[PDB]
Amino acid sequence: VAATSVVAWGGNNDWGEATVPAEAQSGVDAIAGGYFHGLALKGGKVLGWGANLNGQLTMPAATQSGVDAIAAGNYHSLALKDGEVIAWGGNEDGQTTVPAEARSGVDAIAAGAWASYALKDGKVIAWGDDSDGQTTVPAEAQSGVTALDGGVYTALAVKNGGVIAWGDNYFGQTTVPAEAQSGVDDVAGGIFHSLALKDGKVIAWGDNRYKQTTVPTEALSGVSAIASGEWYSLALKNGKVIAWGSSRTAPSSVQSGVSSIEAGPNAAYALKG
Amino acid sequence: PETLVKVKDAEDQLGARVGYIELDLNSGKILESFRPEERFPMMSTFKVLLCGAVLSRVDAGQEQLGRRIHYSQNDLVEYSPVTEKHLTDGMTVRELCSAAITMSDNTAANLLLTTIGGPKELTAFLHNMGDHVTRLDRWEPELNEAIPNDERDTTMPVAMATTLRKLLTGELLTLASRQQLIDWMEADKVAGPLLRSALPAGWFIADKSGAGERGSRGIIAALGPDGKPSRIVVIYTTGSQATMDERNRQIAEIGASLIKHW
Ligand SMILES: [Ca+2]
Ligand SMILES: [Ca+2]
Ligand SMILES: [Ca+2]
Ligand SMILES: [Ca+2]
Ligand SMILES: [Ca+2]
Repeated sequence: VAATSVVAWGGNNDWGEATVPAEAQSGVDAIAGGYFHGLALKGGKVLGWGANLNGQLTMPAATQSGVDAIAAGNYHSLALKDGEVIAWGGNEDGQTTVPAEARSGVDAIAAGAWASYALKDGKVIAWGDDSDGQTTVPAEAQSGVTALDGGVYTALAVKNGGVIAWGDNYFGQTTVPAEAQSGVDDVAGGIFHSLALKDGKVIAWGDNRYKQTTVPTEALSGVSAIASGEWYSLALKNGKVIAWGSSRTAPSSVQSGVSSIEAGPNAAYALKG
Repeated sequence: PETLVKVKDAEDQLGARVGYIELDLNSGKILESFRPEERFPMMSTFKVLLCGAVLSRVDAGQEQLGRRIHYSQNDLVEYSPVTEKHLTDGMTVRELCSAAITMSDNTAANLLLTTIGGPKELTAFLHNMGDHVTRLDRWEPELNEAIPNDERDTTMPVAMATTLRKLLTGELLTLASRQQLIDWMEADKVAGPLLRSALPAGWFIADKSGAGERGSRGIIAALGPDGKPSRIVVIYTTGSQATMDERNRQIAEIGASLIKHW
């Protein structure tokens, strides 16, 4: 749904990643938050703002039109165009070198801090940094997957309503709770915590020193969407955004009328429809 | 005195307190000021003092810029873009300072704080340097809390500016260390919408910005035309309800005033 306005908040906006320029303030149906930049999808065209030290904002010609989805990591950007995954920006860890199988048939993408993921025919394909095992896909996630997401040192997937998680597990962010073995509809990975949306209920596990897994009561039912930054989380319920972790809260501007949310490492974004 | 006008107008626009001090790098003479002796949270601007202390140790041979430090998941706190990428390979003291100063990496600052013994030790460093005002009490990210009237983790514009001048030109650090400190500040990556945005071509600026809670925002800088620094400028603000962009803009405009009447 095309937004009529966009609200961004959280973090220090040190790189200008939380300032959505006028051109992306309306008509955009998607936003992807990177560490130093932001991307937006407008009429199939990829827009961007923020820092471009690694060329993550030097849009490839092919993204000027027909793009269906976008994602952003620490130094790179991803776009999905007619089943093909397009990548650009920093490539120190091979995160922008798209493998052959991800050049067609892909129906979803997600970016990790230094990694890229494609979902095609129920199979998760990953590339880029693997120093924490975040890009070594478990056998289970290689078939029947319906949703995926990338974290900083991790990645998550939904298969037959059950969560599959891999990468760093220092704080238990990859130990899937019994409750998330079925009925799960979406996942979101934080730096040391993880989220699952199960029939309107937000389930969280992993680190809690900064309250990341202390789910507000209101987010225990009727939630239609979730998103995770590094140290904070978001839930969308009846057009109202709910935030928790690291003292993050939701300003009054996103208390109503929000049709979709996006969480960058630090900056949160709400698309008002 | 047109910069003074703009500074006071910044308080009008932001509905908050603004502290300002402009020093002549050479004579160390105060050229202009506003609320020079009131306290403000340093936020990340303290990282330049922290690395000053680190370099002092390198100079005395108690530390090595190339010494590699390995840390764990347990050391990471928010706003640590560089350190979060080096859990496996670690980072050298030099790299930690570059990250703390040029990217405001919180974890890097915490790691460096540990190499000197903690926040009390940085405060000890400041005292023995002649700065009995500037104080660091907590670690990242807590030190950015900026609760009103709280003096923890604060400095005064005149104190910070004086201390900055002593570090960049005094005999406190060797010539090599003074140059490395100013090099890190010149390589600052998170201050473009501040003084740098009002800077015309050919000007030199070495700075360190800071952002915190409850509207706290700030910057310390050594700048000058013709690729050479000739003045120290310190600006702090706290208490505003305005967006970060609106606050950046006011600081930028103060910068424009400084430049237009330089
Ligand atoms: Ca298309
Ligand atoms: Ca690889
Ligand atoms: Ca799907
Ligand atoms: Ca994610
Ligand atoms: Ca006033």
